[PDB]
Amino acid sequence: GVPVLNTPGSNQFLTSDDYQSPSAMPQFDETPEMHIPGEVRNLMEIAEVDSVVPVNNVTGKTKSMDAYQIPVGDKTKPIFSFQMDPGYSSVLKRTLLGEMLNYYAHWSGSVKLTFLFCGSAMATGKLLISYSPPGASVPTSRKDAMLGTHIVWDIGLQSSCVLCVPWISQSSAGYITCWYQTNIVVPPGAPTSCDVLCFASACNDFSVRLLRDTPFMA
Amino acid sequence: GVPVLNTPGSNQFLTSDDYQSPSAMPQFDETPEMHIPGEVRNLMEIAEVDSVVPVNNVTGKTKSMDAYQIPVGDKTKPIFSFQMDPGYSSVLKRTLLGEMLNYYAHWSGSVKLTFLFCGSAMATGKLLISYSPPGASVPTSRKDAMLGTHIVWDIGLQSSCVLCVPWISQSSAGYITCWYQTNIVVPPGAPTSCDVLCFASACNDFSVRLLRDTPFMA
Amino acid sequence: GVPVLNTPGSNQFLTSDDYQSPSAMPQFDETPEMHIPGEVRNLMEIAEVDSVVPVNNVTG
Amino acid sequence: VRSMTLGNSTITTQNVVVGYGEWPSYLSTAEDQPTQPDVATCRFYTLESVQWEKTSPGWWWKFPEALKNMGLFGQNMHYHYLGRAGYTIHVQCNASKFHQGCLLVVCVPEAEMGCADTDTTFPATELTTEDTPHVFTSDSITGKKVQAAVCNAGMGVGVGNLTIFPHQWINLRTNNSATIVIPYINSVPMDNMFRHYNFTLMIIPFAPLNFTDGATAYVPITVTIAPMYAEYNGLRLA
Amino acid sequence: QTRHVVNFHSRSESTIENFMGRAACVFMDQYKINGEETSTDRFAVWTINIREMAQLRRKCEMFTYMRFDIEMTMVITSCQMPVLTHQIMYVPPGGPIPAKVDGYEWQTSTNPSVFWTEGNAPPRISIPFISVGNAYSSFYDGWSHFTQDGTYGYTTLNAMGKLYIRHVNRSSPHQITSTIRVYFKPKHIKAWVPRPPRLCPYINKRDVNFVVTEITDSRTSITD
Amino acid sequence: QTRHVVNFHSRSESTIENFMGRAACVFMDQYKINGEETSTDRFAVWTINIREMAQLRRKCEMFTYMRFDIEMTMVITSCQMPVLTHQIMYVPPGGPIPAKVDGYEWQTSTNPSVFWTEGNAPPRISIPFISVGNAYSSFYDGWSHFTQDGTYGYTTLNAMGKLYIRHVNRSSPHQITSTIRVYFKPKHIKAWVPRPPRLCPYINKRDVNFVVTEITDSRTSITD
Repeated sequence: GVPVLNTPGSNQFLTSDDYQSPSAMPQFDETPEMHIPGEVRNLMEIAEVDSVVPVNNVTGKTKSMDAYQIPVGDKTKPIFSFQMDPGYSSVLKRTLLGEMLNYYAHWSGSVKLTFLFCGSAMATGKLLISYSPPGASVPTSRKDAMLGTHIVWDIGLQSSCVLCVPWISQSSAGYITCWYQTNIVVPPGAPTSCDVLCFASACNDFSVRLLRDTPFMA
Repeated sequence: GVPVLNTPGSNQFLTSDDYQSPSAMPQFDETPEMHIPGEVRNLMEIAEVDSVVPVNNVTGKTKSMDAYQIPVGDKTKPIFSFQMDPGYSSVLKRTLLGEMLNYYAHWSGSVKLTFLFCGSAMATGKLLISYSPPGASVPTSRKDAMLGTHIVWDIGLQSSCVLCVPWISQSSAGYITCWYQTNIVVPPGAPTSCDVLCFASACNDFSVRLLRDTPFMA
Repeated sequence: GVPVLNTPGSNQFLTSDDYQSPSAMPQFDETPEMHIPGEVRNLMEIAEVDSVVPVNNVTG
Repeated sequence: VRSMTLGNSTITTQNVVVGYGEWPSYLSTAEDQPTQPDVATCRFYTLESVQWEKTSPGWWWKFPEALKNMGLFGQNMHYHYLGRAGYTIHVQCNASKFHQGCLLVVCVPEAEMGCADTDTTFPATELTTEDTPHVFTSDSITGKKVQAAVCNAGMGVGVGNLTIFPHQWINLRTNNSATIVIPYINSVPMDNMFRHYNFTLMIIPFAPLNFTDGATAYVPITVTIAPMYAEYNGLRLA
Repeated sequence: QTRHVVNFHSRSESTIENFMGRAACVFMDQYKINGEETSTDRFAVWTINIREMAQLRRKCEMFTYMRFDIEMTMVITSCQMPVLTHQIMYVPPGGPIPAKVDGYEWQTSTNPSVFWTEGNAPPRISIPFISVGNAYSSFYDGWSHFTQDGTYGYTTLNAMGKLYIRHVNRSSPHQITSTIRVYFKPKHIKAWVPRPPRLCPYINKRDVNFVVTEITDSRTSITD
Repeated sequence: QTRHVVNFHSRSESTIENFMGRAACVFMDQYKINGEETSTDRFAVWTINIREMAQLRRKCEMFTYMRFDIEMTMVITSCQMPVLTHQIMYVPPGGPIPAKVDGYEWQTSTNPSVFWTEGNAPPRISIPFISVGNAYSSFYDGWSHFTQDGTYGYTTLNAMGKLYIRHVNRSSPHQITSTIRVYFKPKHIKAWVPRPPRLCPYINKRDVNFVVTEITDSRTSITD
């Protein structure tokens, strides 16, 4: 019949191939597909969902829900500060963003952060959210944070300030520090100490290349 | 010649394949097909045929033809009662319906029942045929059967009442009980005790998926 | 199916062949090609470059 | 202020999070025919109000059977063994202006929860107490019951990234009301309402309640469920 | 298990070709390679009929008449040397049979045979609709010999042939005991005249004789 | 390593079919050839489920509902003769199972099985979407038996079958111990209802039970 000749690679089993498998049950006709709500067609649709970031993950507050709460209410040291990279960072590694990025080796994109102030409706103050570029050093003072990139976030007007941090990739990252511009001003009835929740997702669109096994599972 | 490469699955023998078998007798020309009456082109054409259902299959009446006869002619206990599922039910498992359904694991459809009254042409009475939904409990009295689904089947007018029981599938079923609404009224010449035959088939169309080996054969 | 017959030269490994190698990472999409200056498309573009010739290559 | 009414139940409300971008709908066969009640069933079933103190870790309800004693919807569960619904869920908080806090109101379809001491199961009355909610706990617990520690809500996931589901934040600084519409997520078109818990409404306080020594020591959380587009199997012959 | 909503509408698995056309093992047999030059234990026979095992036999008795090509694939093993080559000779209904492993019938040009050597894919041999009539008859209410003689129920129309299997190797230093598993499969199958299913268990492979069996399993009362 | 300009724009590797559809070894098992005629160490079982190893199990728990064809390719070795032939019998969810290496279930026509002889390419058998429902459920917050009986969390919709594997050779002079490695692969996969990733380690392969684990790794202060 047809003269064929087997190339190198015949009668082998490459694990990652896409050949036509001979079906064991050919007569069998499978169940018709109904419409089920909430289809996922791409993994990066999970990374675009905001989720609470455990910024206050200090040594004794990680098995409770005090990990998610940033205590607000000393103006010389910042409120919080963390590396801005969803991989290899204790704060952003178990986020929905940071967990769908540990399945991959090459990823690059931007990341948006939402700071929801969960204090009273009468508490009023200012917080200064500074961003350091990936090469720069952290601000040691509030003035040195003001001279860089910042957003003086008035709490009494808006209760949710949104960032969008670019240049986030791996294959020495940024910083999101936060400072007391003013103290929390509060009437006699409302409580003095408040909390700030944080969030993280993919800002506009996220690029991600090389799939691997996750490190968390043992 | 043509560079080919054998995939995984070459030189194997999958039992369920549909490959072109090399014919051993190629010169041989087979006998022309005449028209023989009564062709079957689908198994569910056997399930659509009515056949007598052994409702009276009590411990000593299964090797005779008293299994098929429901004795008619105490108004407090029902005449007969059985699970409405052609699989795993002693009454409906050896019917033409219930026997072409034991070749399959997934089947779903409806089932119609015909009650042929085989009494005299002068005997007259009423029977109340109640249906319980697959979750409901059986009626313990005639009134509680009347408050559900029923058909007061006048024997003196029509001698054959047809049901169509839906929601019949497996992958806790219904009930067809029957009650004395009235006794069998009979003139002095005709006999007092009568019989009722039952039938079963597929009502409109029947769905059936996964072929298996039958349990009956050993 | 299709009646084939293997010729001489089947199931051998000729070192200089140009067959379609089955890719190990099919899902993987490689990095886009940027324009890098100074592409070589032929070796004889190196021979056409002048270079200094050691004529006075005496023993010392 | 919008005064919604359904049947013989009117509530007073003050944006809707449509779960998975779909509004519940009916299933559209003579072999199996559904019955659409429409009458009643759709009215508002206000559960008992839940007091939220400074030390409350959270709550959860398991639906559809949280409404198993709620009127005609809880009575059609006993007569039909198949059904489906949509469950518009309003969650008010009616706190004051000096109270502070934040809630996560999330629905979590198919919340398979884990036992407190593994190698065994729980006696099935630990997942649900019909109307009343099972609270979470602040730390780990033992015994034949649900591991109800927050940070690992029920399923062994992080409680912070529980936002992937249909959710709504109730920040007492800004808002007080939440509303979620959950269009019957399941792998079979109809399922039994006593075996299978289609979703788990769990309300989890991220930022804890706080106030001073003059306010009321709690904030009552009011839960209201409206079963929409509920349809059942047929009981009549064909 | 639980009662689920089995919602779909399909009868493609209930057609005759999707019901009968399934490969099933119908013949295990041993055959040696050496010793006993005049012996019957050096080859296999298996007269091809549908009444082989009761699971398949039951399906062919749903229908009175049926016609179909058969496509059997043997699966041959060996125990205990060289590389072994086998021979699976199908003789038609009109065909000479061997009496010994070294008979001259094995060389008959009208008996098609496959020569499968060990290690390759299993040998597949396909046989068309041989019968003289227009269909194979599962049941034959009649007598082979005219005037109501012996042999009830056996017609010669539903004769399919035989399948003689041997080693082609003439001898061996040690003993090699090969095992063959014939996988019968109906193909392009049509079926006429449906028929009620078998109720009683099977007695013998050439008759319809039976013991009177109860209709269904019994229950206590008519109302329970 | 150093932080480079990772400049590209692609999410083709983040789709569901390019995330789940990867072959992973899910079942190693030994099975002998001879001795102990009534023994359970002459065949393999492996009830097919996604909850086999925690690396794959974690990926299937990203999503509540998913449906997919499976296409497994076995990799069979041997130790210690003739050329060996194996049998990998897939039984459906509704299917009889063997109790011994010589049971009659192995000859069931409705259980598809491949007969792979040693030396060739690995055997590949593909299984469609079997389930009764419209998707496989990774999680089932419900009870198998009505009225809150035992067996929490186990539905019968996400049953995929079993995979019985044996030698077809009846015996051998010496002992041969074969090893099989089943390579499971989802194919044509769709997935619904995303779900947060697993945080705690796995305890058992049939439940969701866990030990309360910390959210993230701890650091010294909030500002370092």
